[PDB]
Amino acid sequence: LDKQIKEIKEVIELPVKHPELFEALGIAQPKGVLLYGPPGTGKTLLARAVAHHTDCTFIRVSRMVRELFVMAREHAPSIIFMDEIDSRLEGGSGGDSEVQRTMLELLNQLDGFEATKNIKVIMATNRIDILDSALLRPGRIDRKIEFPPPNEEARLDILKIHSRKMNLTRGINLRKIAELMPGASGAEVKGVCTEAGMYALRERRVHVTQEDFEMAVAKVMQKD
Amino acid sequence: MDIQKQEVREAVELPLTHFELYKQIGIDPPRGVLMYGPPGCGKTMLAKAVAHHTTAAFIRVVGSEFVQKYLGEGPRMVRDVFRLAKENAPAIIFIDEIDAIATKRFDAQTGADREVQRILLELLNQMDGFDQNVNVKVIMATNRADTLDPALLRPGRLDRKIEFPLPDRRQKRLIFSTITSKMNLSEEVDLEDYVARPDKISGADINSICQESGMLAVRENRYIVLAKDFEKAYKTV
Amino acid sequence: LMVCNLAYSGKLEELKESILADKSLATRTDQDSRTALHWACSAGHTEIVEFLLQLGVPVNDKDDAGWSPLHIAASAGRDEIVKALLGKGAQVNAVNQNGCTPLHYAASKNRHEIAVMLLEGGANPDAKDHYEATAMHRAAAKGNLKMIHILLYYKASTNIQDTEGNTPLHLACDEERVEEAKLLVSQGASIYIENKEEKTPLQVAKGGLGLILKRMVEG
Repeated sequence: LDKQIKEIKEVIELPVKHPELFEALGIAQPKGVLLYGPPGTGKTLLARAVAHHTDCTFIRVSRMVRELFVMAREHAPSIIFMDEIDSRLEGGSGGDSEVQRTMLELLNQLDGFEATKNIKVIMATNRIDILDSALLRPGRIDRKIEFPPPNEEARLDILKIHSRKMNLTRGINLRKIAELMPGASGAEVKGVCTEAGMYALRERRVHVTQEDFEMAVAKVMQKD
Repeated sequence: MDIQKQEVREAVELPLTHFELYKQIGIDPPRGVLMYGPPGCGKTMLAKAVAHHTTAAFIRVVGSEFVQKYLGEGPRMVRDVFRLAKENAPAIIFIDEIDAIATKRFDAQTGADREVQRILLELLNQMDGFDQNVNVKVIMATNRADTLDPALLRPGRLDRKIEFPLPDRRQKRLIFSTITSKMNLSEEVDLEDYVARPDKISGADINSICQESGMLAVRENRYIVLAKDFEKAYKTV
Repeated sequence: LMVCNLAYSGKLEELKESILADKSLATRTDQDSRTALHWACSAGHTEIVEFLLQLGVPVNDKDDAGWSPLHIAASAGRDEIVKALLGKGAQVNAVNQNGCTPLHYAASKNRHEIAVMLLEGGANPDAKDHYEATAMHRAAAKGNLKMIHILLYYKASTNIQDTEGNTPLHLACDEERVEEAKLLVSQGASIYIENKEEKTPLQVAKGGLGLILKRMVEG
């Protein structure tokens, strides 16, 4: 995910080294960013990893939708990410329109007036509310970063990060085993590893070979 | 079948018979197993089979075990069970019917249920803190998935969601064989209309229905049970 | 009664001396409308039913529900008892409590000889019960391939609509029987009939088995 972190450095890595001179920087920093696509890798590992490099608090959403907004009002400097909401008018669109009003007043506070510096959040949307939320957000003040499925170059490094945590043989080729993991997104590789450790357990071996990873490839390709 | 017995088998009993392997076999928290399906009886023969395949302690606590006037008895009971579990032996906690104790609430008329669901949040964070070397298993079974709290269904906590099919053909064959194996074997007794009819009219406790059929076949005028007390036992209960 | 123990336990000389001493005991029944023929056929004794049928006991003696002894001999798996009851002229299409026939219960035990003797005497191959289900639904519901095959030796139908609208192919695919589905389809099964749930036999089969079902239909 080198392209995703390279494109997110300006979004999350920007308030890291210079949190105080935002009043001096008059380049109109964007208020939030959205990442649409299969939430394989980038919903928790990216936000908690780059936010773990920021060394700041990480508040999550996880009617009961207003007390967390008051807590977000108290602890304003943080990284808030939508995780539970990412799943004709009617009463259900009025109750949902209460949260639409919550994000409209998040654009009225964030875009209204900067109370405290370092207010940067990340959106998450993958359903019809892409055309509805995008119908209500005509790209006026919003960072548009496209979230593509992880390519092969995004599979070698996510395979390394998701391979260092467990055992690995010294005679495996990451090129072919990375090119032989198709499907939805980067969570499929996590399906190969997490669904391969059970075969390493069943086989009763100290390490994992490339043939076991190929078996997990066949498993995830039969589950897709 | 064998899907549920295999998934609970290798996902449940294989990690149970291994100590401190969690951070060496590809660390994951598949500690929560959730079952579903109102029409299937369940929760009895699976718990018996677990209690026979393994020889350890078992904490059978139906969800309504802490519904009392004392709101503070909850954390004392589940905390004593937690400490005796982590200290004595890796037991298995059977939490049943989470629908009545896993429902959202906004008003304060039912403040007892909100207080015990805040206890459920307390142990919901304790299980997050107990991710390192916890000596207990937490299985779960529910019959309603509409009003469940989103915190339980969040990944990492309940990573096992098994389902029950409406036709329990293999469970009917095993539940009739397990009762006819001890009872007198009649060559007239058929199992095809009694494996095809419960496909339409499905129900629970079929073994208890066979026991009631034996209680109707204890008249001593009929030496072995037959279809009369089978279909009669069906139409009665 | 006492003749229930005599015919149940297989007392030869006690039952012979009991009938020769009191001929009324043969016609006497218990409180469940079950004569000695039902106990000696449920027990599988040959000589006792040869003596009772030798004296000329009515073969169509039905109980309170309607269970004829031919269902007991058919489900009993004893070929000789079927030879005796069919020799005396038993009703091959006797109606029991649930409207079934001895073909369903002879098919339940996977007895080929009983099925050949019953169907040879003039039994209906497409005999439907109260639920409009034939022997192929149950034999396919357990996995009796050769029973369905010997049912196809008499030119039986393979598209009997069940009480829910399920053909024998629906129950064969629901039982996860590949060879049985390929044989029924290869012998004239219909894949276009739908049940009350509006589900085709292709959708009922899991793992992409409908593609090879229709592949064998067109091939």
